[PDB]
Amino acid sequence: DLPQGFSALEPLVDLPIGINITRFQTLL
Amino acid sequence: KKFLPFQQFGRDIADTTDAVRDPQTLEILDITPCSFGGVSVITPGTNTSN
Ligand SMILES: *[C@@H]1O[C@H](CO)[C@@H](O)[C@H](O)[C@H]1NC(C)=O
Ligand SMILES: *[C@@H]1O[C@H](CO)[C@@H](O)[C@H](O)[C@H]1NC(C)=O
Ligand SMILES: *[C@@H]1O[C@H](CO)[C@@H](O)[C@H](O)[C@H]1NC(C)=O
Repeated sequence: DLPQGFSALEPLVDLPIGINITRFQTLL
Repeated sequence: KKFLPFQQFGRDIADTTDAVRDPQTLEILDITPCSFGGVSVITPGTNTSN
């Protein structure tokens, strides 16, 4: 149900942390 | 210019930097390159005048 339109995502945060990320999870 | 808070500088089509953020103040500066142009000499013939 994601609404149509246009948006531009802005950088806020930068992490030098070098984590190898081959997977991810959502915290509800 | 309406710089967004993340922008350290702005640039023209030539990749030349048009504007910058200052590292010691939260201000955004336009940069205009220095006035220049051809020096053209209008002369009669050296037979007739210097
Ligand atoms: C990240 O982990 C995967 C294993 O799941 C491995 O194959 C991959 O080479 C690792 N990448 C880096 C940059 O360490
Ligand atoms: C530069 O120095 C001024 C005066 O102490 C200070 O207010 C400003 O936050 C400093 N800028 C940076 C980027 O540290
Ligand atoms: C310059 O040209 C004129 C002809 O118009 C001539 O009479 C004169 O002697 C010339 N002067 C020099 C320095 O060549």
